[PDB]
Amino acid sequence: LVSNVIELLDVGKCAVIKTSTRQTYFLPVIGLVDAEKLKPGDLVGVNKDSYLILETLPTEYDSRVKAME
Amino acid sequence: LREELQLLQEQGSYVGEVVRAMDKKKVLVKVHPEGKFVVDVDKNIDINDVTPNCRVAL
Amino acid sequence: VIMATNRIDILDSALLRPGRIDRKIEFPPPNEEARLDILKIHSRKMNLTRGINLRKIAELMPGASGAEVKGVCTEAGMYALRERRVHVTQEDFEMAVAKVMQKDSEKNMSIKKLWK
Amino acid sequence: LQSVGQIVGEVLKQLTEEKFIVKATNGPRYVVGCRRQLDKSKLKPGTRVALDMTTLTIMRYLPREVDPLVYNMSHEDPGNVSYSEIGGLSEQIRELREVIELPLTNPELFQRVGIIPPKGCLLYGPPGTGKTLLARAVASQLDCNFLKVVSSSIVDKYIGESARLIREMFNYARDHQPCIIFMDEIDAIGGRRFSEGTSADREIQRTLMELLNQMDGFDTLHRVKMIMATNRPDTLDPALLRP
Amino acid sequence: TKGPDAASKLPLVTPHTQCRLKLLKLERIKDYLLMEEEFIRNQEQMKPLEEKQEEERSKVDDLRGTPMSVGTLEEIIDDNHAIVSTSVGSEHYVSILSFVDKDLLEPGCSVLLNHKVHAVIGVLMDDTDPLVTVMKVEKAPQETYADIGGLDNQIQEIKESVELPLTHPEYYEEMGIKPPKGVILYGPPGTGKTLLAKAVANQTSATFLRVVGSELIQKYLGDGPKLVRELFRVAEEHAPSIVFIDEIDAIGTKRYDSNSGGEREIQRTMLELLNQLDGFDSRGDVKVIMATNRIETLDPALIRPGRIDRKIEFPLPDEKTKKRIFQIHTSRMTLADDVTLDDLIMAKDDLSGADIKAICTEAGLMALRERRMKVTNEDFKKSKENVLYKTPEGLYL
Amino acid sequence: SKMNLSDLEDYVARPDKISGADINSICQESGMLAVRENRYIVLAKDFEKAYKTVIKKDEQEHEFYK
Amino acid sequence: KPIRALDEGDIALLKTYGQSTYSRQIKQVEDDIQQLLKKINELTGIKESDTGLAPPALWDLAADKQTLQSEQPLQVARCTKIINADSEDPKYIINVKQFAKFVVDLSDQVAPTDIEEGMRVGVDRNKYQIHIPLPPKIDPTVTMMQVEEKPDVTYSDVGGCKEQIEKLREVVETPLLHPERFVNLGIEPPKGVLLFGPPGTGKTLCARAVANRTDACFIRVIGSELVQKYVGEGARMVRELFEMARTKKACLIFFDEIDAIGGDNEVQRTMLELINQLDGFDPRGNIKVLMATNRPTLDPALMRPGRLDRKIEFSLPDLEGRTHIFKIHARSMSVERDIRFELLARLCPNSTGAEIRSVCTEAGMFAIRARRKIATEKDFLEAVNKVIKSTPRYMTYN
Amino acid sequence: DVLPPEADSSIMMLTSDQKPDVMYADIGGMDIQKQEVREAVELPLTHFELYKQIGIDPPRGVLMYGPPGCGKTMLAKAVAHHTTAAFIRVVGSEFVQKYLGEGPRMVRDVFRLAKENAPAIIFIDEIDAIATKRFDAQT
Ligand SMILES: Nc1ncnc2c1ncn2[C@@H]1O[C@H](COP(=O)(O)OP(=O)(O)OP(=O)(O)O)[C@@H](O)[C@H]1O
Ligand SMILES: Nc1ncnc2c1ncn2[C@@H]1O[C@H](COP(=O)(O)OP(=O)(O)O)[C@@H](O)[C@H]1O
Ligand SMILES: Nc1ncnc2c1ncn2[C@@H]1O[C@H](COP(=O)(O)OP(=O)(O)O)[C@@H](O)[C@H]1O
Ligand SMILES: Nc1ncnc2c1ncn2[C@@H]1O[C@H](COP(=O)(O)OP(=O)(O)O)[C@@H](O)[C@H]1O
Ligand SMILES: [Mg+2]
Ligand SMILES: [Mg+2]
Repeated sequence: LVSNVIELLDVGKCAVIKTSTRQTYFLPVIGLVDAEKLKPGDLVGVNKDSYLILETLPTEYDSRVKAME
Repeated sequence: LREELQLLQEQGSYVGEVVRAMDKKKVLVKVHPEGKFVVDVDKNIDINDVTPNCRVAL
Repeated sequence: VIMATNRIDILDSALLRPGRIDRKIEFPPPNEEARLDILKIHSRKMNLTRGINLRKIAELMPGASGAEVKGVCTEAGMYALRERRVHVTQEDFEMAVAKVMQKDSEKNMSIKKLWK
Repeated sequence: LQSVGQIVGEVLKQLTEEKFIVKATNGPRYVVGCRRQLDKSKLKPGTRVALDMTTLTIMRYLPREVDPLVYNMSHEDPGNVSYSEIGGLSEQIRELREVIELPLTNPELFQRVGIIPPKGCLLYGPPGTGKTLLARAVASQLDCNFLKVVSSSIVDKYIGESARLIREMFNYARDHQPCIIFMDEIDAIGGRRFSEGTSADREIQRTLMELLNQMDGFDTLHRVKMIMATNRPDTLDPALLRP
Repeated sequence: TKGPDAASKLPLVTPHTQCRLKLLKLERIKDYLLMEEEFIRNQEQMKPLEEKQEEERSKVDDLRGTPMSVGTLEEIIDDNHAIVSTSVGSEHYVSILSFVDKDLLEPGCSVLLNHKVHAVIGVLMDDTDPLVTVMKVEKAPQETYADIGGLDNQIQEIKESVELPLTHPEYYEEMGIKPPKGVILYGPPGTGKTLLAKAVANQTSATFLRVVGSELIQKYLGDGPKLVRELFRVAEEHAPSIVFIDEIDAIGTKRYDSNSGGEREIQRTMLELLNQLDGFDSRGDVKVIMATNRIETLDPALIRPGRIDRKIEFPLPDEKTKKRIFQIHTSRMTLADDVTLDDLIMAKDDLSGADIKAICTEAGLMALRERRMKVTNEDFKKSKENVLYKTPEGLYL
Repeated sequence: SKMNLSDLEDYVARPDKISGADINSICQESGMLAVRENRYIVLAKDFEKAYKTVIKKDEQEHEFYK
Repeated sequence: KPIRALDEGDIALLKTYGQSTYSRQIKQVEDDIQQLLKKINELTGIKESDTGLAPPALWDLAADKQTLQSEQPLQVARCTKIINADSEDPKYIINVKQFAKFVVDLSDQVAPTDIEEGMRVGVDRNKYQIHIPLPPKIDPTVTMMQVEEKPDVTYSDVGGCKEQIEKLREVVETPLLHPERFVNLGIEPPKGVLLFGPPGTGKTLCARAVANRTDACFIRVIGSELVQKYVGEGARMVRELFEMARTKKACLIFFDEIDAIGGDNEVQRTMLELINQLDGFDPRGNIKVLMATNRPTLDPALMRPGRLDRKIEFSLPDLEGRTHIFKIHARSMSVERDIRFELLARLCPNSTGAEIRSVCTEAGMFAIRARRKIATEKDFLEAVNKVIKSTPRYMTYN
Repeated sequence: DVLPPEADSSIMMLTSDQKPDVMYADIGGMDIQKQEVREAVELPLTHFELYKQIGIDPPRGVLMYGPPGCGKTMLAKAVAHHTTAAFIRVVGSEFVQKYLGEGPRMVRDVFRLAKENAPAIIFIDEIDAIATKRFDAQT
């Protein structure tokens, strides 16, 4: 399930994301990917039941940057 | 106390606005936010008592 | 339906239109007599003293709203409270009028003397 | 794989020692208990928290959510610019070092003297005089949280958003002590208050007074020092100009 | 298609002095209403007719299940599957059962679906959500063209627009001019635009739909355009029909680049209204009437000749129209012989129909103040400045 | 009261339209200057210098206005 | 003077004395009439409420139950970036409408060649596997479309755009019906042309006119249609449209009110699809595109040379043009044969063609007003007095 | 169950720790200003019988105006410190929200919370953010 990683917090790192079911979601462990780039806005594929970041997927667009080819 | 305990374990009923009593057995009712359904009426409730735009329980 | 406003002039013409709003009642600032009545309602629960002339107090309020009259009663009560008393006197009302109705004026005489 | 993730919400109220009224973001609100071992004293209203998705209990508190704009303004690297790389500012750089850093070193010195540590100072001069670089060097020497903020970038058409951004900036500063608020081009915010009545300058006054409250308002400031650089110091508001 | 609506009772309004001609006519009406009541109570008293098919209907009901959700048939596929949107907004690729009327399936008509495993199991031709059902006029307003004073050109124009095509239209195609699709009344407040709409809804032979303009806007995403579409679909279904949208400037303001989501939704709702206005041919028997006070603030695309040809002006009443309105509203009053009413009209002011009605009401109130009901001329004298609240004196002379 | 031991009466006597914020400034600046000079009791010199620094009121005004 | 509020005796005497003797009876009778009306209204009922039940013997209730217990529903979605599958990463992220978006894989029944970015796809509900692509289909019945092959508007039906119609002729007739001159001239025929002007000038029908005389089918596409409810799939729509443009021998593709598009995710998708269709399709073809707008809001990436070769301004009609339009619209109505249409065209300065048509409509309106089957010059005079102009010009100018 | 009437309030009060440490002694001078604030913000909250005996309604709400940095916000800080009332500190610019109708809703929420709580004090610093003289707004 796609989700925008809202940000990363410290506890050895945790995350908070915003899934496309308009729901914010805190993850004590950031799924099964690396944890350095992880931009606050990096769209990710997070599991649909246990809600951990199973994969990272390329960014969608920045609105007007798509408007210009 | 036991009766209240028993009745307190049953799920709540959705409120809805009846669009119109379609038939003597079916009633078109809109319930927020599921949408509109055509429900049936149980034995106790009389259809003629069901008027358009009245809050009913499902 | 009843509506209230401090600025009738800016209301929409389609709202002030009669049939939608009839009897555009105006509430002018109370005159001397009405001010005397307002003082007497708001001084009903006070502990007045013999020899109080509320008429003079009402005369001391040129163009004062009813809310200002109630504020004057409250300030007179406050003045009595300061001296840890329960009765209020005429001078209490006089200085209450002075305090409540106090407003900043045009300090510059030159500006004030533009008009004849 | 054994972690299930958690709701995030904000604590609204402490109903009792155990029952916490907690509102999930963009969702319903509940009354929920806290974990057996937790710092209930830090469960102040508004404290962002996590909720077990099944039992719906206070799981762990979270630091306050930060605005994306504030985050972006907060994570630009100062680049460890050294005090050698300034050039001929000895007396003024010493004064600025005093008024900012000394409260961050020996508050006991000031309290034995008896002064309250200074809240902040203005750095006015013509463009290209190095105010931005000077503040960056101050941050690099401090190696503390730096909020490089330019005033022209916070004015918005959205009516209540500029003052909201100022509130978020100062709330971030209060949360992340020691933080340095560098508000560049402050003449674009505090440009005197006047009653001509155009909407834009009126919103500017609202933002300025929000800044004034966040700066020397009811809530006293501790361990947060501000730097405001401008090229037109003479147009600053007297209320902001006041000590 | 079906037929129009808005049933009304007898005009009556031939006598008003309460001279038992009223009583006789009203007693006749009451007698007929009594025969209504008795006839239907007897028919329900004995009417045994049920069952018959039973088993096939019972098994089709079992197949349908309970409850059945209604959706909008957004699109159709090969004649076993379709695309249906639930009222939430989600649409699904579902199957179509045999017992559905394949001729009835069209994009837009409400479809009864199965609660579980959604599948088109029926068609509802009378969805008519409670809002749009409300906007449809049931009881005709008691006002009529007799109650309207003046505005003879306005009445002529509105009848030539919405009545002549409804009645014998052969003049239109005989001249070959397409009938005027839609008419916008406008003018200063309280000139009689809504009153004229009421009078049209009285002397009518078509489904009259009253709308508020601001009523169309709805909170939920896509609810606005969906409601506008439902309104116009009901208009076509019950054609001929007249769709009166009072206060069109509630949405008709100049279109500007939307920024927030809500303004985008408002733009969407107006775009859908304009699209629906364009959708039906002018040769169709559905007309719209839009009234407003701030005509100058309307989008100059809604009033295009290709969309709304006519533009009825409602100017402030003239002196003769003022006296007409005064006569109309003073009909039920027991005025004395001293009253003249000419002084009030001769006074150069900006009285409107609403203003004159209020003047009459206040004159009656003043008469009631003096414990009388004959209403002198002095009562009107006082009432005029009582209700008319608010050039520097001798500057112009 | 929190200041050091340290003519405050004359400074009060000086006619200057200054607010309580200015007084708090003056005192704070006096303490800051004493910290600069590394003396734990302010006196006439640094206190007066802070007083001048606080209430600048430098006109920089073209004399044709007066 | 303090006015006295009415007392109980005052109210009681007011309701009597000065009353009609029949007050009680009449008011009571009206009340019973209203009560009986509400009685009838509540008791008459609702009736069917007849669901869409097919006539019997068309029912396969056994097979219907089989489908109910066997077949499954699929939520539809707009598929998005392919994630560069290359047969090892076939997942795509799909947005199910106002619901969420999920990265999913294909069903075994569909090949990846059938799935591409931006097409509606029907998927299951738990695995969300794309089960079947759902092309939105093309038909003039839905939305509005070209709905025209040989328009009935000829060169005699257009006036006031002689220079404009000449320019349009050079645009479309010369390369289409005379490709030899462009070929031997060694010049690429005009790939793109834009027709800008105020609304109501006549622009659309002008193209339609040449569309009848270019021996090619006319295409009408409304930008608002691309931007209203028919957004999203519209790209694919025009895809299929452009596709059918390739199928036909010659297509006069024209987009109405491109301002709704030229000035927005799916809108940008439709735009870039148009860019691909134009810059991708060989300019030597025979489906030349006609562009028109009211607001010369067009993106700078569009009129770059190679996409819009020519620009044509459609100004307001002149005296000859306005009188031609008057005569054209009078040809379709019952008027006398001695109407000074030059007079009327003079009386309508800076008037749009649609305004002229409305003027003729109002002339017919006035003729109907007097119930005269033949409209007169007086009727047209009142019509122009009404429509046009929406003492000063006669007491100073003479 | 039923919750306290306004427990789920968006706007928060002054907790015990949030209370400032400024005392009435830390405010030099301003004897008459201190008295004129206490008579309406402190005395009625603790000596209501004093007002009832005189049969007067205590003053409710005070404006504090003057040149900047003369002690207004400090006097408010002290009042918050030296009071048993629930204190709602707000600032005028805080009221002006983005979304339409959210500002008035916040005002209503603040006053409703104060009403539903004990005798409470609403301090709105910089009231001229929102309470400037009304005029013919054209936007
Ligand atoms: N020509 C008229 N003759 C008699 N009464 C009139 C006339 N014009 C207006 N009125 C009276 O004015 C009242 C209000 O008029 P109406 O509701 O039509 O207003 P309007 O002009 O449409 O204004 P708005 O849309 O601004 O409310 C009517 O109830 C009617 O009694
Ligand atoms: N002491 C200094 N005074 C002025 N400019 C300087 C100084 N030190 C460095 N700079 C130059 O100033 C540039 C940075 O801009 P800066 O002058 O700091 O911004 P501002 O316009 O705020 O003064 C650097 O590239 C640097 O070369
Ligand atoms: N009467 C006073 N006693 C002590 N300190 C004062 C006094 N007046 C002002 N100050 C100093 O000036 C500042 C006054 O801030 P304040 O006057 O509350 O701001 P504003 O007037 O803008 O609300 C305080 O921080 C304090 O240090
Ligand atoms: N040159 C013309 N010849 C004939 N009719 C015209 C001409 N120009 C305008 N019209 C009239 O104007 C009306 C609207 O023109 P239309 O093509 O819809 O305007 P637009 O160019 O804005 O689309 C048509 O009904 C037509 O009768
Ligand atoms: Mg009206
Ligand atoms: Mg302050």
